[PDB]
Amino acid sequence: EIVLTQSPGTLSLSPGERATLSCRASQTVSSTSLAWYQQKPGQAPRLLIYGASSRATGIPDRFSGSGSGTDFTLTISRLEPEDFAVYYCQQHDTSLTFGGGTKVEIKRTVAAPSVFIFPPSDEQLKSGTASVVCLLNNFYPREAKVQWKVDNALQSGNSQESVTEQDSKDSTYSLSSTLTLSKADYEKHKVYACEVTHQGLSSPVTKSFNRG
Amino acid sequence: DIQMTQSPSSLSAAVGDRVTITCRASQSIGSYLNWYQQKPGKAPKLLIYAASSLQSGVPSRFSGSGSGTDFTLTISSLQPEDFAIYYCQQSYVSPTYTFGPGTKVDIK
Amino acid sequence: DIVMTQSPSSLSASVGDRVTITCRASQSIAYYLNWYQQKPGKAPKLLIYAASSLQSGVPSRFSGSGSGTDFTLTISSLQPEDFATYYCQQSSDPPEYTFGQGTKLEIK
Amino acid sequence: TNLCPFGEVFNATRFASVYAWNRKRISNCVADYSVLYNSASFSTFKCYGVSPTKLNDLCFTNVYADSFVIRGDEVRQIAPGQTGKIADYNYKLPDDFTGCVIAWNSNNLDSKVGGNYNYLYRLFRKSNLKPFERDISTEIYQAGSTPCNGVEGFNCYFPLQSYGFQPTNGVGYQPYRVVVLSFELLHAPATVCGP
Amino acid sequence: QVQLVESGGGLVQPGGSLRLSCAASGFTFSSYDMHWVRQTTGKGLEWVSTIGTAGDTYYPDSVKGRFTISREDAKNSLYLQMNSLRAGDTAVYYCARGDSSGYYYYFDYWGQGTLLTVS
Amino acid sequence: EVQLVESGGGLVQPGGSLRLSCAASEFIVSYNYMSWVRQAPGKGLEWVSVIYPGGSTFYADSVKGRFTISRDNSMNTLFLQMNSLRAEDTAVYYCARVLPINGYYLDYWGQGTLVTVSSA
Amino acid sequence: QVQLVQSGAEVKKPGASVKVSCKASGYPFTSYGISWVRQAPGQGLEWMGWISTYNGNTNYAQKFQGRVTMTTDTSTTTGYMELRRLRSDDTAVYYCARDYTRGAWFGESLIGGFDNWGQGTLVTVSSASTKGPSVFPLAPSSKSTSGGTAALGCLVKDYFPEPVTVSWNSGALTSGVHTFPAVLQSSGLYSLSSVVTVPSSSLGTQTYICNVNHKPSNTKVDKKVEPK
Ligand SMILES: *[C@@H]1O[C@H](CO[C@@H]2O[C@@H](C)[C@@H](O)[C@@H](O)[C@@H]2O)[C@@H](O[C@@H]2O[C@H](CO)[C@@H](O[C@@H]3O[C@H](CO)[C@@H](O)[C@H](O)[C@@H]3O)[C@H](O)[C@H]2NC(C)=O)[C@H](O)[C@H]1NC(C)=O
Repeated sequence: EIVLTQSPGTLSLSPGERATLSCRASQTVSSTSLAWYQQKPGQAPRLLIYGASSRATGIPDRFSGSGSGTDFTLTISRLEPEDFAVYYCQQHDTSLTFGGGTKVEIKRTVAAPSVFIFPPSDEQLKSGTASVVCLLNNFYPREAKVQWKVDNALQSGNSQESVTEQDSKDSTYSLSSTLTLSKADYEKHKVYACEVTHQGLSSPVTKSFNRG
Repeated sequence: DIQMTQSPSSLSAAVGDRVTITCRASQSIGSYLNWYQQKPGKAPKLLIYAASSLQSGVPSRFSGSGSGTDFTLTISSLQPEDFAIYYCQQSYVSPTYTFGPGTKVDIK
Repeated sequence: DIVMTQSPSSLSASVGDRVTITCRASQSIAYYLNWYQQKPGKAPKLLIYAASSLQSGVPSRFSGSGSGTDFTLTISSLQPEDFATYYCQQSSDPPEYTFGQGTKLEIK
Repeated sequence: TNLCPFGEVFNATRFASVYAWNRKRISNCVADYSVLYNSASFSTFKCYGVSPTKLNDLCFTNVYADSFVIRGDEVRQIAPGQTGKIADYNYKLPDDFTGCVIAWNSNNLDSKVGGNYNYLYRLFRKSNLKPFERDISTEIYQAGSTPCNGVEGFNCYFPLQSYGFQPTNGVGYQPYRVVVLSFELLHAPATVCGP
Repeated sequence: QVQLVESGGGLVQPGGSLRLSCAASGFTFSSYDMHWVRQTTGKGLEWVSTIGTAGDTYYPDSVKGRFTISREDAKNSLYLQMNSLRAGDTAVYYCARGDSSGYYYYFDYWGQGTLLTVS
Repeated sequence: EVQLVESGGGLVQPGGSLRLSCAASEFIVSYNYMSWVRQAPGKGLEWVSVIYPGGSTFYADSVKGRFTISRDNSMNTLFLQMNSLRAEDTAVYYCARVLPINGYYLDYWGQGTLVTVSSA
Repeated sequence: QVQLVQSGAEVKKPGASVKVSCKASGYPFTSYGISWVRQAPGQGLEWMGWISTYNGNTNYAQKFQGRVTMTTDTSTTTGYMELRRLRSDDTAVYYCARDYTRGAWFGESLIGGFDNWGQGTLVTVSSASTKGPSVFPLAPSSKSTSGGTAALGCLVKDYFPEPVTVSWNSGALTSGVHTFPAVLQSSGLYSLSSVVTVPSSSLGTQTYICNVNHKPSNTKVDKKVEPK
């Protein structure tokens, strides 16, 4: 079947600019069988362009589409604050398929996350489960890396991280992490450190706290 | 478009005579035809529709017959107020209705 | 409707040369144009159809190309038997196809 | 109740060729022509035997939708009492025809760079087509005494030819999607009224 | 009775714009179609516009893109807006009422007319 | 063998009527597009009429309403009927076959017959 | 005024089946079909099938060719999708859309797309039982850095249903509060954290308590956060 690939995966731009997106197909697709969709977070998708050149009902004049053959393009003249969401393309020339999706984000200058650390609570020792959180403060670039340092030995495959949405107040992100350990191994360890690597930080900021 | 032609161009008849106006169509139009009378310096008036039906108020002296590409309008007796220019119209192709050229009846 | 014009009305070439005959049109007729060879006193012969094809049996020295409102015909080598009159026909319209004024050819 | 599917006839992705023209039977529905009243995209809208108005106050038995793609210069042949290649060998309408003909330019949908050769029409035929008759045979046409026996050659031709649509041609040569609606009224009770 | 009175025509320069009107009486204006017909001595009667009950407007190829027909049932006024006038539009314009008896169509009542001259 | 022999020329008075014939060999006049082209002395070729295999007929404006093209399947002959001849109809008439394969082109021709209309 | 309303979220054990509903109003029901598309959490859109509301024809996807069935009730103008043999990787958000890609009467392709959508239904298929959240406070460190800037939060762990609500100071505070999305654990439960940044100058004077609301278990546990 026809496979639709959308590039680039992410596109960061500042409001007032213009946006260009690509939806590429493996075979030849008729212009009569292409459509575009926009999905704001927490909401159902809405139709933008049908037939690759026709605007839907209630769609402002900003959104325009053109293209034929195996390549198609969506064009946005101006980026309003409510025009930042994920976009998909579909085809029904041969069965029905969807694309990967392109995300549009607000662009901001580089910031620096303020790294914090929290020792395990007392009740977790009673419950026999160890959890330590390496909280991160505001920072713009999504691409960031964290790593738990235990004494002199690193850890892998025993942690998971979550990231919040881009807040409209300051266009910054927040990150969280948690190292999974038990009471049988928390007491054995001596030094707990959290390693942070980012563009906003000139050098890694590895805060730590002693055992107990 | 369907072109309508009339003959004769000019007709002269006296009071109480018999007249014949012929309307020919460039294509078969069946029984879709109308007839109009226009006295000078006035508005056209409707006489016959469907090529054989008499409009209410029109005098009984008028009649229509024909189908296809030949049509005829006949006045049994020519009253003094029946001198005017007569037009035939086709109602088969819509909305672009077409009219005839016109035939004039005078008094000799 | 469409009016076609050839150019020039006459032409000349000695031997073993190249010629060029152009036949324009008042409107674009896509690639529908034909070329004929009419020797004196007898019927013409078809050379090129659709402005680019070659009729079976035609010598390969004849060639033509063009589209829209401009067309041309070229003879690579002028053999002694190539002196005749040539015409362009507009095959675009199915029912009504017209000719040009023609273009003779002669020795110098 | 059910509304007639005029959108499926008009807003379909693929249209059939002229020689193998498509026909759809519409019945048991209310027909709404407000979709046709104002569209601003139709180049041809002619109704024969009934006004474009009064269509919403008329009841019919069956409605047929015929759709195909032809060039602009051949749209005038889709009309009663016409002669030509399309009228005589591909699609024929009766002299006493009650229906409407709608056409619009589809140059942005049925024309591709390098030429689209998916639409065909018939060149040769022995006899003229009767009204509402469909011919799809592909037997080799014989124009001479010698039997063809399937060996194509001189005086033995294939009866179908391709349109070859290009985006740079004139409006006469550009493709047009034509929809022909035929209304038949018989002794059967009316099924399509559309109040 | 049924009457139709036109008004709003006169002299006008080429390329200009003008708007006519045709008041009605004696019938339900919203229940009937309305047409405009011209008459030139060299070409006879000719149909130039038609408006339906459901907002549909039909134009010939001669005046399409230049003439706009409007209907206002509350005021019982039928209008005709003309743009890009040429010297070929000098004729007497009538407003007619269209009625049908079955599948057959005809123009039943006409107005006095209004002369328009292009100079 | 493929041939098209023409006959029927002569001298006629203005307002007269003449009939031209054009037989065929290896052809079937009722199966092929056929056309008439006339060439006045010292002038270019001009199309006159064309008949379709189904039976349709088309004429030029200059000769519309006066000429008629017909055929006989039994004799395999193509006819041209000329009426109300004027002084401008003096030309040599050709019968040709037309192939609508890639446009309309006239592949096979005949030899032509002279038709002269003069007051003498 | 064209609106489609779906049913609420559901939780099912593996091996069962779930039937979703989609009520439609404001348009001729028989002139448009209904299409279903589902979206995995954090992934893209995946097509399921199309149904016709005039004849009843269905065109399912090849992946779901065996274990899906769709029905439409003309009287109530409601469409249904039933998915059988539920799996672990079938947790997603299911959407209902009015279709303009395939005709209802004839079944041919059309120029358009899915013009209208619905809110969506959240379906969870996990082999676990309902468990109440447990709250562990996260007190700030003894030292203060970049005063006045201090952060504190409470950790929520071991709760099966996804939706929970966390508020600080009974909702009095609404500035500088971040709540992290839940992350699935290997055990099968969820863990969520909410952090708030406050000036270090008034850390001792201002006391805050995080509150956790868990509707499925009807459990509300409030624990104040203080240094040590
Ligand atoms: C073929 O399809 C077009 C548009 O495509 C369709 O548009 C919507 C109706 C949705 O179904 C889409 O999923 C689908 O792609 C039809 O044209 C549209 O018709 C409607 C109804 O007549 C028009 O709505 C009007 O909007 C104006 C305001 O602009 C209102 O004042 C009217 O009262 C009415 O609501 C719509 O504008 C029009 N759009 C375009 C671009 O033309 C078209 O009717 C259809 N063909 C057939 C035969 O149904």
